[PDB]
Amino acid sequence: LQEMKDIGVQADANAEMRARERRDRLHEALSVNRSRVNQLEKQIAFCEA
Amino acid sequence: LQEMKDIGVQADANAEMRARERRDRLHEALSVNRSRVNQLEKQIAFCEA
Amino acid sequence: SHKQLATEQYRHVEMARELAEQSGASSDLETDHQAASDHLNLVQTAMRQ
Amino acid sequence: SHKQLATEQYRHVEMARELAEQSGASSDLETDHQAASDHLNLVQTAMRQ
Repeated sequence: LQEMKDIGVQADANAEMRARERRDRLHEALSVNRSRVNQLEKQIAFCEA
Repeated sequence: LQEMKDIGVQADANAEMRARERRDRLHEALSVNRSRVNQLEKQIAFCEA
Repeated sequence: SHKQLATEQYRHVEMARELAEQSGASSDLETDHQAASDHLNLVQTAMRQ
Repeated sequence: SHKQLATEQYRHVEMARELAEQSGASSDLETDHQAASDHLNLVQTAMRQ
């Protein structure tokens, strides 16, 4: 238990699934943001040329 | 000790830092390759347009 | 013709001055999501304990 | 000019194809690197235990 509290993680299965799902969703959303930046940069290049 | 057998990973310290180095440089190399591919694709779109 | 293109260039400059910021933010978010996945792994470990 | 246009079309096709190959490669590498980081965490845990 002292080890538990030194790491301090609440270690409840429900919170575990929720946190992991949220971080995965944020991974995907951020990938979407990077892709969006890529396409808009493509547009910048096209228009400039 | 039974838990150590269960995990089965030999997990030596030398192996430890070596593995982390390998995989981290691998991550960054991946990211760079992805960037280069994107750059070239953008060039190709330029040419087509 | 002369008056059209300059304005178009300035609009594109604005758009690029948005894309670069989205890009930097995206990279920082990538690091943040890596850290979040690390926290997930900590919770995963805490499950067995 | 028609012959130059056709030739550029050819070159574009070739480059686009090879870049599609590289994109697939990058995605596979992404999966590999996810597994890699997982392994790193495993090794650290083995150290501590």
